Amino acid sequence: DIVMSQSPSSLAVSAGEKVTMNCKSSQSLLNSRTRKNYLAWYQQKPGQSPKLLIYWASTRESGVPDRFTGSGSGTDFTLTISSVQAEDLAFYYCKQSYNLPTFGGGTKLEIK
Amino acid sequence: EVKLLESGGGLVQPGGSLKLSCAASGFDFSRYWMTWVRQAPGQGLEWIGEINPDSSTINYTPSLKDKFIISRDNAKNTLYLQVSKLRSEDTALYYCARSPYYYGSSYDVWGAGTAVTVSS
Amino acid sequence: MEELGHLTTEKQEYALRLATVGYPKAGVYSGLIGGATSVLLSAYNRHPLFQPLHTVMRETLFIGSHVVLRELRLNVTTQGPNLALYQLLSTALCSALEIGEVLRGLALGTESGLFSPCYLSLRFDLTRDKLLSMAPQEATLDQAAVSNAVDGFLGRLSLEREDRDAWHLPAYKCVDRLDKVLMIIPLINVTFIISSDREVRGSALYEASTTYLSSSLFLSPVIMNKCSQGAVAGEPRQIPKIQNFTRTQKSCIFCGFALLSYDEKEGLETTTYITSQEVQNSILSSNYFDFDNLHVHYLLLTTNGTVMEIAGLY
Repeated sequence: DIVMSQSPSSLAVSAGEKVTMNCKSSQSLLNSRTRKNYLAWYQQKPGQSPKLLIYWASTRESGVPDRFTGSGSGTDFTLTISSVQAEDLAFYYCKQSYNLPTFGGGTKLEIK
Repeated sequence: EVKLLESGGGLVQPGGSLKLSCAASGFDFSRYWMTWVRQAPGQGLEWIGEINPDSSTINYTPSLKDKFIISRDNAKNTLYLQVSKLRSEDTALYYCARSPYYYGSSYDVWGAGTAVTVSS
Repeated sequence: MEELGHLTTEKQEYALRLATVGYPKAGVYSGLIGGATSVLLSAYNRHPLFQPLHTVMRETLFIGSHVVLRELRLNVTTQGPNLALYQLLSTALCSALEIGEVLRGLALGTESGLFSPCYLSLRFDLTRDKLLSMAPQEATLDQAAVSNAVDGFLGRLSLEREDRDAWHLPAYKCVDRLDKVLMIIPLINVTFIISSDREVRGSALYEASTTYLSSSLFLSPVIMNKCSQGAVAGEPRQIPKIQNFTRTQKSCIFCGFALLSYDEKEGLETTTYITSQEVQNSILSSNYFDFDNLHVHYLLLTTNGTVMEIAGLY
């Protein structure tokens, strides 16, 4: 019954400004004997399957660019895109793998 | 490449069943925990369940008893999901996502999607 | 000599530097392993559990690791129990956070890479694909160094080079498929061969209730260190789950046993040894037991020759 939250819903950017988004959990997602922080950040472009950007809340997957530096631990988590461009207008979902997995709400980046 | 691909969508009458399929190539379909993840029309993602390599343990989202029956067949290199007792809110896509081992129980490769619709 | 670990830490290393400088060739006094183990067993009863080995204990354990390591290079030794007690306590000191400090130490080049108890442990399941994920999150290491830190850690943790990891156990003569052994747990009078294949000549079999990474794991006890004439034929016995259990145990239950804890998707993650009362109270009362996970299981390896699974607390 782990329920994830995300804020804000409609985050509007301009092409180049650093932006964040929070994924505040309800229960602690911290493995107590290996300190892993079970989480995963997914990006879904409009009309495509999702992609895996971050897993274990910090370890960026290969092929994902170096502008997706997400971190945070324990219950609150953030994802920081360094310099956004027109090739990042997509939703962003956070998952948790502690209990039975539950995706977050979803924040989308609307270019101005 | 990897190229997970599902099939078996369309328009179904409400109050029945359907056996969606998955199809993999390019990698070993055994020794991999495969899962199922569905969307909604223009809404957030939802999780359904997963199944280990030798089909010994199967998890599910909190739901009814036999709403979902996930069962893989390693010989055909396919993965089947069987949604039973279709309500009027089950129109979705359905993704066949592979979850590797030393990842954070996250989903590496995602399939295409099969539009399920339930109406008149 | 046997009560060497009850001295001051200043006079613990000084009595272990005098052993190596006064007995340089192995075999003339093999009873020095009773001193090198009791320094380890007295550093394990007061160590905060699952934490990385700090820089004061890592200097003391490196001094008294050379007297053990002079004796694994031989073939016949008098100290059989005291040598295998050093291996199990080093397995208990090599947890998932412990290897996270070594792969930092080999990458930067600091003094965490000279010695670690993982180099003498009986953890055979450590592969290249796992150790690339056990890198620490805080030390932001680039990918060229964490590939060299795993390659250096796996070179010292070799299985065949200079006979340093195994073949001195009497229970190592039992197992036929040496490639599919995950971990060996030498308790008192029982030695559990935890493997991923049924071809282990033991006394009984225990197939776990769920799967491991690829194939399910089997725990074959070897009671009183004696193989069988053949592998056990038939069904494998089930691990009885324990649903009801009390957390505040006043007496010394569990002391002597083992409490290995594996994970289905990430492999085995923590082996612990319950030596005395201070280690048993530091397991039950802390946040070790976490049943809100989905894929983590806790096995209790009894010295009677049976396995139990902890699956609930009040």
